[PDB]
Amino acid sequence: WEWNVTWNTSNPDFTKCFQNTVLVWVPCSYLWVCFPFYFLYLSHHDRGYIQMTHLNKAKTALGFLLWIVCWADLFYSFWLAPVFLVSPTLLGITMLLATFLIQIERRRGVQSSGIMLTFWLIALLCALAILRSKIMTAVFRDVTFYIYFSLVLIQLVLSCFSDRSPDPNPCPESSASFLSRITFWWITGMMVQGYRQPLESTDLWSLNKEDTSEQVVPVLVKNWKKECAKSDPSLFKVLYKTFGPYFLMSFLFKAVHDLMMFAGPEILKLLINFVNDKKAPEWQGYFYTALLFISACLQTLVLHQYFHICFVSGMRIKTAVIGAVYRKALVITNAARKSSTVGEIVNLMSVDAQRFMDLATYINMIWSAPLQVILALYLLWLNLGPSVLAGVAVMVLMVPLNAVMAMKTKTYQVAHMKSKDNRIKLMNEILNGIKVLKLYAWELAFKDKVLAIRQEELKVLKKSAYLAAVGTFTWVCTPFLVALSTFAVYVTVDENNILDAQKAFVSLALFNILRFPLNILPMVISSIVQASVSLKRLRVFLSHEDLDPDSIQRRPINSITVKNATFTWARNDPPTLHGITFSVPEGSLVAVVGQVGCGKSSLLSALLAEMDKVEGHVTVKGSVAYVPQQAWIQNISLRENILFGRQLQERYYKAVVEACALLPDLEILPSGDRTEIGEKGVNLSGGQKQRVSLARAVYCDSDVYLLDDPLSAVDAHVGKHIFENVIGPKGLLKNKTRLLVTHAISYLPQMDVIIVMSGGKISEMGSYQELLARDGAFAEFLRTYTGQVKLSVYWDYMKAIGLFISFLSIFLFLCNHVASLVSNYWLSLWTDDPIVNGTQEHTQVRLSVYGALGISQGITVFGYSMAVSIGGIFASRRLHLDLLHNVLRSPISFFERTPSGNLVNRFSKELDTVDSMIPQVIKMFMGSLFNVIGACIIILLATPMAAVIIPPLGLIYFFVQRFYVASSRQLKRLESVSRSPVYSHFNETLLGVSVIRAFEEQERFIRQSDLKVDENQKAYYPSIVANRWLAVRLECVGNCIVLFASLFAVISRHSLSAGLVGLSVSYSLQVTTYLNWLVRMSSEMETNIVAVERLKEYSETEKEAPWQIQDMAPPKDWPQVGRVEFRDYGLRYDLVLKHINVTIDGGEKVGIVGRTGAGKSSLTLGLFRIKESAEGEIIIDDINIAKIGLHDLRFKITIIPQDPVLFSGSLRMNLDPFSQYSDEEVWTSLELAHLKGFVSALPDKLNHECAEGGENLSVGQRQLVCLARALLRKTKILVLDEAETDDLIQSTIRTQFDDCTVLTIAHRLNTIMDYTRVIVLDKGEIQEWGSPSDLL
Ligand SMILES: N[C@@H](CCC(=O)N[C@@H](CSSC[C@H](NC(=O)CC[C@H](N)C(=O)O)C(=O)NCC(=O)O)C(=O)NCC(=O)O)C(=O)O
Repeated sequence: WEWNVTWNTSNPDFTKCFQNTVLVWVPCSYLWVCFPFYFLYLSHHDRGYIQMTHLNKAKTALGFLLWIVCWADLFYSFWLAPVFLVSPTLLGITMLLATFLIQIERRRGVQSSGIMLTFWLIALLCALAILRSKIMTAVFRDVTFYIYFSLVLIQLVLSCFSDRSPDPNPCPESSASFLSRITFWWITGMMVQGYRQPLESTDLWSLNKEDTSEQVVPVLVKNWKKECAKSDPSLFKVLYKTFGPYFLMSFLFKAVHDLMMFAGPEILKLLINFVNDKKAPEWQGYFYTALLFISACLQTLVLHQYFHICFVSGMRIKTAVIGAVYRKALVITNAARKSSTVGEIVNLMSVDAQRFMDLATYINMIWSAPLQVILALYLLWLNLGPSVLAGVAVMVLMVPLNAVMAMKTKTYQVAHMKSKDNRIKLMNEILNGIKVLKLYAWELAFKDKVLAIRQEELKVLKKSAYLAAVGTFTWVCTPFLVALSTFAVYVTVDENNILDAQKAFVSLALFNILRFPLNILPMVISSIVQASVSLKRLRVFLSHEDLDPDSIQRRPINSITVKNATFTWARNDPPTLHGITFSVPEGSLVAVVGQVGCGKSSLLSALLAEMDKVEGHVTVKGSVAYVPQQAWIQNISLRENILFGRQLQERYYKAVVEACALLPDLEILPSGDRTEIGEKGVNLSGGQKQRVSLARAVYCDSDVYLLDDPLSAVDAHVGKHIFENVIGPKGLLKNKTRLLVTHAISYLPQMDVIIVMSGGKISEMGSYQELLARDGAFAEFLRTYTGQVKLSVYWDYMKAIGLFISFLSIFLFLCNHVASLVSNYWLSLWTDDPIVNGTQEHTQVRLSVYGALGISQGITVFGYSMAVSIGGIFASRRLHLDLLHNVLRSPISFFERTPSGNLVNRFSKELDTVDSMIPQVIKMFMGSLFNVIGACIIILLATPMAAVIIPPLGLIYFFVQRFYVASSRQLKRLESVSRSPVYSHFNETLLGVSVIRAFEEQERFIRQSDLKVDENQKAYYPSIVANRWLAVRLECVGNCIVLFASLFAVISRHSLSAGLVGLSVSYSLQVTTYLNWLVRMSSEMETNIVAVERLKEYSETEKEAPWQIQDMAPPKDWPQVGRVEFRDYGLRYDLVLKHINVTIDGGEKVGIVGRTGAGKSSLTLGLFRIKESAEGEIIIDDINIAKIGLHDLRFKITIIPQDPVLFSGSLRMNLDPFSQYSDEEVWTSLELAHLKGFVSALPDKLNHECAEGGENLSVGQRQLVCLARALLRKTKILVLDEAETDDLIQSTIRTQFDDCTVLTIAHRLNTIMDYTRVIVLDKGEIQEWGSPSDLL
């Protein structure tokens, strides 16, 4: 090895000894170090054995022949040089290891191999080098090498093909070749499929076998139970032993990528030397630029497996954490669950498990970032002098800044959240009582409150804009900041230190590399600290006490046996059932009897192993069907609620439904039994749910029934019918053991056994007649009583943000990326000045200009981040104002036609992506667009010839960008829609834990939850593979431009001054990272800009008549006497109201009677103009209603609706939201409403904080509060809508409102009889018009 023939000549030939030693030791050596390690994977991972195919044999036979040929050399050598013995034998032995390896790989089922491909590639390259040398030298030993090379080439070609393999849509990962598994080509079929036709959930491939929940949840369960047995228990230790072997391969892929990333600056330093050093062989530059393409492209292929491993491991964590929490939630004791809120347990997957997946992306960087920093600091310390310390200074000041900034954000980040949270419940209230809200004209009153809370959160967002501005400045200007400090302290520390390209552009490339680790380490630290509390919560939940599975003896088919059993609701709390004993025989009806808080429901809970048994013996025999007091309704259809995951039997189902008297309920419900009952679907009355729960229990066909007050909410006739056909000895369950908790005597004599208790103690149980004869405790008890988003949407967002702010940001950021190219061009000029006297003559002026330009870069980066977030706040406030005004200035018809969920989602999620997502995405997309365009301008300007690569790369970028957008706009949309159902189902199962554990349907629910999370993963996994595909394809576009920006800089080195080449290559090096973010953010932006369109949709719908006309406004005393006249009124809805010509005189009490389907209520809607008059001229006194603005009439007429809607806040804000009426008037009205005694009782006086809908207040109180509102209004026209306190409200409406004209729509004739001039509506027509005396 000497430089004359290898380096310094025009024919770069390797020496003969080098050829025969190192070029042969490289490949053989590769297989020898990998072979042992490869058994680990081959053994731990197995997939069967591949059959005998021609390909596998072809490879094995060539491996045999190759070994022979290599040993044939040893034979000829045996037939002087020491290398002519060891090298052929070593090659033969490693070849024998190669053929054995394909053999064992066949045995272990590996269709495509990575080691058996890279090894042949390395051998091929080594053979190619020797081949070229041997063909340039020119029989004896050469022909053996030609045979070796041809066989190696054919072996390499064979190794590319994938062997035969050992539901449809199987994940192509299982059937993909290794060469296509690094380029992620197996998803390309989806990509094109994403552009031609939209993707549904039916086309996503089935989750691969390992990631499925049944494979990753049981392993975590086993590892956690093992740790608990070890007993103190830590989840981090269990998470390690579970997800550590897979995450361990991330270290190898990360470490190689880190080392290969810093090869860029080193090869750049060599290339700057080659350009600067003349008379050097040309081929040297071609070799140097070839190493810039192989190293930075292999870096892409090795980095986009670290990311894949980290993402797959995080997704596995999210799948296993969700399943483990779900499986633990079904065995947790009640006392333990009291310590955790229901919604907080759902947070264990909604945010807690998501935090682990988010962490897993960058968790492996807490060591890579310090390693990148240390290695870079070592490299640049050699590049320049000890000035690194100065740059280190800028680094040791920048990192703490980020740190505190991150912390600060987090705190008020949470603040923002809670503010939004508050608003959202308020928003719900407006969507709840919208009808009563528009009846009294409270729209303006509540719009002000929503605007106030909006301003409250907008101040926090405004501050966080400042914190994001410094975060972006530290992301962009930190590499420059370090560069400026280092260059300044280097060039001015003395006079013998100069700045040439090899000392400037290499350091610049290192600083560009160093930017990411410094600016992402604080985020990683914040994420780890945030996950430190998520881990604590997860461990706390998973370490709760488990339910005793043997406490109740569940013997399969004296039916229920309890002796000396005392139960508790908690370990330390006193017993609730003391010393209970009773024996319920098979097929007997037993009624639990007691007062409130006696311990009746506790008995049924204890028979289900819900109570904590401190002592005793319980031997419930056979299956148990539980009808809980609080009915648990699944959001599935009513049919599946009754079925409860059981085979449908038409005769049995149709015998159960009417026996519960569910036929009228089926009739009223829209779809019948297929209607979607539950909280999300149609709401059901308490009695209806009681029947449904009972119907489900009856269908379940258990032998033991525990009916914890099934007839509480059903009426007396319905209850008696139910008992007759279901629980009665002559019902459907004649031969079923029934144990019922009741407080109604009506069915007691029919009960076989009555268990009467007092204070959780058995008290003289027995049969009804015997207990009555005994005259004891029972006698006492009885005596007790889709396409591409339009640019018009972008223009709409620009109009909302403001043209001034929109154009100022673009101009000021173009200024940022113009002062950046010129500053780097100033460095190009600086590194090309004469070096006369060993001192840069113009060091002062050039350093000052560079620093001033960079400071100009420090005012424009902070200027475009302060003009995109401020604009974001300004646009969000305008969008919220417009949406609120549109919604509040619209009639009630679309409120029925448009579901409330849509509007609440628009007010919740849509406003979140406009203020907290769009400003960040637009700062990065626009930040990366000119980063690319500006980088391509320097490359093109330095070497014009680099323009014929622009056409071929433009097509690749266009076709990759279009496919990725068209396919990933839908995949994360399919993932978002499938994420909420998992949390919803977990909430549902948490609500009904006791029912699930009683019916013993735990396995079905556990499998449903894992199927739903599997459906979520089915959309999440293609989403993370799409990013890898996009990056890999566009990295090699930014990688081949590195080759071409340096190739044209090598062929034209003569017409270059070693001042542009380093600049061009340095800028091309950062093209790769900024190009995959231009496209990722071009896809997020499209799915984020659709929020503006969905937030502006209601700006184009029919609105109500103007609230204030102000041209034909009525006088202050508009209802002078209150003379109402319906002149040929007709209300469209075909006409519910028709031919209505009636006259209600001023101060004359008038009521409206009619059956269901008449226009009684619709008549009130006529008075308040809720629905526009199809044909009618209602006039109050001498003024037409249709001409008057809505608010005016709605203020001058009052209504007391069916169910009074009390809004959250104080009672005074309920009575007078505008606070227009004085405190004395409020007090007088409240006293006149029979409420003075109660309203004076609250500690908060008039400021009593009533919850959503006035849950704390009683129904009677809420009704009297609505009456107080009407009384405080002091208007001459009042309408009443009648459905205990009836005597009070009727007397109050008859007390002082005799002066005012009162219309009354009552479903009860008793009250209407008092009112004169009763109007009767048959089908909208006036059937009778006269006083009740003329009625009879
Ligand atoms: N040197 C790194 C290179 C990392 C790399 O090349 N890939 C980056 C791309 S820049 S990822 C960096 C990015 N930061 C920003 O771009 C924000 C900058 C500033 N806040 C502003 O507003 O301007 C960020 O926060 N990202 C987090 C996210 O994805 O949400 C990555 O993390 N890829 C993630 C992926 O592909 O999924 C390494 O060691 O590998």
